Amino acid sequence: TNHKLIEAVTKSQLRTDLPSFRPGDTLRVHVRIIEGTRERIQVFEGVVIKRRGGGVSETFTVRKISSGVGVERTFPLHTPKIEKIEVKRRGKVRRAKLYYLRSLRGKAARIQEI
Amino acid sequence: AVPKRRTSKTRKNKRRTHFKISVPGMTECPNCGEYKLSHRVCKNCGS
Amino acid sequence: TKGILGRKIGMTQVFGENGELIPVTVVEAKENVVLQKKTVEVDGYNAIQVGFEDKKAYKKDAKSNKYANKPAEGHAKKADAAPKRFIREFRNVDVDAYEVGQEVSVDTFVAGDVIDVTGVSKGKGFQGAIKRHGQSRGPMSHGSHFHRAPGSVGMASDASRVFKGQKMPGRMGGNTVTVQNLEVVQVDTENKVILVKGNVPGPKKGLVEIRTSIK
Amino acid sequence: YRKLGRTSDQRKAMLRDLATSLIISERIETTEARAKEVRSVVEKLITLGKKGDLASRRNAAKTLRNVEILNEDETTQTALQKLFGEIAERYTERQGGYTRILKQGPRRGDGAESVIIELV
Amino acid sequence: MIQQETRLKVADNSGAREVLTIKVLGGSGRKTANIGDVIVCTVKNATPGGVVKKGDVVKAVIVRTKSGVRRNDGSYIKFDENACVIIRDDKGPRGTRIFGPVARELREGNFMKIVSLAPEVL
RNA sequence: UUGGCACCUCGAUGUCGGCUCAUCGCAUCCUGGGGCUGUAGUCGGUCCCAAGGGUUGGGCUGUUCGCCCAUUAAAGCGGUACGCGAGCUGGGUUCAGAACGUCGUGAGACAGUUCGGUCCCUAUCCGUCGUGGGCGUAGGAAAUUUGAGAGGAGCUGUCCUUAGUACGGGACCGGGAUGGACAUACCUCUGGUGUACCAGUUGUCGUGCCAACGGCAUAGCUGGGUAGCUAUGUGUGGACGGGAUAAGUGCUGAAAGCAUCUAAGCAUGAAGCCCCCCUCAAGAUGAGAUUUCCCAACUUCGGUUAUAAGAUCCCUCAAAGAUGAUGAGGUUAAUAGGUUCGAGGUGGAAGCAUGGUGACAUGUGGAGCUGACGAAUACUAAUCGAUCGAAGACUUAAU
Repeated sequence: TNHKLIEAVTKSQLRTDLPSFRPGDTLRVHVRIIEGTRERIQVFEGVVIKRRGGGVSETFTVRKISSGVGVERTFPLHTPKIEKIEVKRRGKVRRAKLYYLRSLRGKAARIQEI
Repeated sequence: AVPKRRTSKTRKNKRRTHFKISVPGMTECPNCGEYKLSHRVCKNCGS
Repeated sequence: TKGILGRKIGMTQVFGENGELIPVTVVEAKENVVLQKKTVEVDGYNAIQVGFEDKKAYKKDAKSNKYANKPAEGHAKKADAAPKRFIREFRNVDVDAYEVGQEVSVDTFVAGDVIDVTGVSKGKGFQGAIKRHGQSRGPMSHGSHFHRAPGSVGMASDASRVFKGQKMPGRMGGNTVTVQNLEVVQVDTENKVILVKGNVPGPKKGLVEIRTSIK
Repeated sequence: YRKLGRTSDQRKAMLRDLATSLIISERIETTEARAKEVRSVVEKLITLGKKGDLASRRNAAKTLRNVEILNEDETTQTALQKLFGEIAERYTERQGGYTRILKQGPRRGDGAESVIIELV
Repeated sequence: MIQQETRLKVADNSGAREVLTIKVLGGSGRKTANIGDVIVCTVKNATPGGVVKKGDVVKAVIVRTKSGVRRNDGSYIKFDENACVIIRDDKGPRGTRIFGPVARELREGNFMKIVSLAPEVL
């Protein structure tokens, strides 16, 4: 970080209604789906498995199993398409990136709560 | 990969135009009498 | 019309309308002052010289391009301004809406204006024929001795020589590139910065010129 | 950083040797390239010595070698002890500097610019 | 990134169980294709019965891929394996049911029939 | 093309196909204009003008050949030692081994088939791609004029509004944006790498035992990863009109009182087009170019003097780099290194305390450590110097 301009010209795009969470926690994102003309709200329940970036480029990933197939989403932390986020479970991991959950399946991919 | 014709004394002496050494800095000393290199350790230590 | 000189800071992202991500490039441009006004009855073409960065004034023993006097000083003394670091010319703007000593601000541009950025490239030094030009390599196995090297450079007996521009290895980098049809996301007057949608050529802390796209 | 025409392990070994030899006599003479690489390694060791906490002691033993210095009146002490001893006391009000480089003349065998690195 | 000689798993009850990409329609020189792209493949593994037999040349549309597509809002969505659905000539499913989730990029490809039978659409 | 002749090469002009990279033509495969049809609308038979760009992945026969599968706007024909082996392969042709069939009394022959079988060279000259030194202009620093040169140019598919009415399914007509291939710039995002960053763990050796730590085992192995470099990632481009033009369609109109695009004349008309437009390097001994600003005693300006954000030499460096060159700096100083913070990365240090028979929990604590990123601070180093240096003359006009 050389000068304090990049963080000064993007200080009006950051959010302040976001809760604190760490990789391994179960979240419930409320994405704002926009179809033909009607605006609905789709809920996506999963477990954070990544958290990189810094400032207005921060991003997070949530993994979940739909109908036997694993799905992964990734939206910018400060995105206006996210109604609100709410932590519902606090997991206990030993790393920062859980990439070993992509091969696990069944009761082997179970995370213990603190 | 082998010379087609032998080189003459003219062409050989023309290629050795930039092949030479250059005079160094040689900074004068304030109290020693002898000379020394610039930014060096001696009685002058440059000037 | 509407010309200005700025410095490339870095690259960030800004969310626009309908939550759409937009990658932008922060360009700082301040202390822009006209230095001269070329006419057609004294030079044969209308243009205006503009400065950019400032520097220290009068100095004696100074073996560095940062602070001294004489030549540059005098030319900068003609108008009411201090010595400039960079100087350029613009023959696309009107020479009747400016005055020797005016302060070119960043309020001339408005969000939604198409502009053309111009600047030198980074530089990779001596590069090969597989990097400089998009060429393919030979088999990596099957008893092959041809990898990242060029192929033939000519024919045979007929025209026994190499035509100009055979695309061979050499230094590739420092080149003047000009991206066209860009966009001004938002302009800030507090920090005097401009947000261009996309990426301009050149490295960090580099000189870049902005001009209103002709097309 | 520089590689000094050596392997990752070889380079790591040489650096440790030079540092230990610059704390034994506090005045060694070598090449310029190596003098501009050991100047940012012995400076970090002195910083650890200024702390004087147990943590630093273990952190300073991951670079310093095992040697035996001989002082006056038949007095012996390991380099580590000397680093956390007089050396630590000497520099306690100076924040930065420590080492100093002095350019010299070229060598005879080859044209290598030799220098002299000593502690201020 | 589905290209030539790529085996995908059928996600419907049309009789097929595994197909092999033969060509990616879209233009001359086209190399790879993503979700919402039509491709010509051949049945390599079928189930006893059904309407599609082994060694048949049919057309299908990708619905899931390991390398997920990127949204215009800056969002991503990758799956666990590649899958497709044997369609007809008027973008109509040859089966009657769909298994697993389906991408929301099929709505812009005029695939209402296939998007109105998928259990989940994200 | 298969041949005819035997003029260059037998003190060697050493090679069929494929690979890499190219250039040129037009007897036009695709896109563009037209004309006539025994030319229903779509669409296409033929003919004329037109060369600017673009012309795909596989299976197989031994392959130049060909046949097939699936695409595409299209999968055109040629020339350059049947382009290219001091750029690559060696499959084919192929040399010593060995089978089979026919032929021969036999050694063996066969434009029969089959398995196996060493492709040498440190670039002198011209040529090409980059990059400097020296002088010249009668010049010290900037900023430029530029038509001489190079590059790039016209591909698709839907939507939807007079009606899907003419024509008997399906037309040319102004005109926001979606794609494919290709070109160019960049690292915010998704990834890759990241051998002086952090963590886990196996064997063995060394400081009495055990530890902590260090050495070696591909970086010992495994999971992540900053800066930088990167594509499969993110942006932009190819538009536009202008001027003559080709085939052609015309309007007037004459050396047969008619006619006639013609001998004058006036129009219109192509991916035409090299022109213009757009992008890039560029003072051109046809000493050239131009503008703004800065610079004087010697002593008959003989240079005895010499000055100029005027040049170096030397030194700290990186947005630059093979070396030189270019750029950021040299004490009136933040150029590098430290030192104190910060960003990001790893993921909970040591000590102490408690819990447990023990392996191990837990708390003090988003703890501790951190190469290249950044800010602040002269603590170390860029120190006394030395050298080299614009042009103003003639002649002859007008002043």
